[PDB]
Amino acid sequence: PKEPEQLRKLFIGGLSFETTDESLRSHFEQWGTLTDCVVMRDPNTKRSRGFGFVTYATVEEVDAAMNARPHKVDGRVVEPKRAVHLTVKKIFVGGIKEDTEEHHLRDYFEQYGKIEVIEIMTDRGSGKKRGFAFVTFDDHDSVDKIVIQKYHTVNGHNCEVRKAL
Ligand SMILES: Cn1cc(C(N)=O)c(C(F)F)n1
Repeated sequence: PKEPEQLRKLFIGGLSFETTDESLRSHFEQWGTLTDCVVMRDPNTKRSRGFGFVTYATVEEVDAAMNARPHKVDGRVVEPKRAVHLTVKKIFVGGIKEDTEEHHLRDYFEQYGKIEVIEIMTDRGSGKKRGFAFVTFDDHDSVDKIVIQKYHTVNGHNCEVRKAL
């Protein structure tokens, strides 16, 4: 069956006020089938609110659109984000215990995005591993993909992953 619609939507901020449902659709249809595409407008003036949303038929199409950023739509670089926004580039990874190392976290998380920092947390007094880590990516979409998954398995551990700061 189909992925939930919420996970197939992209909120597009920073639109040109000249962008229309039709021009937004013509642009974003390059990366997949769009089941919905709307520019938000003022109810009285019909002047654009400068943002809108598109709904793809599949999550893989959302991924393709995000991987094709930056998007210049009607002459303006826009800001697409997956639907709920707390936009951050860093995650907390908990439940990794004492045997999880940098390469375990890198080999898994590098498939969500480009990693800039991996910080495996150690005890200030003893140096022993505390069983959690932070991963910083170059871009927020990695984190957005990560936190919507129900499960993360790293080094055989069932991990708790959340947005950090
Ligand atoms: C400066 N900066 C870059 C990003 C990004 N590419 O994802 C963010 C975050 F807020 F979305 N901040």
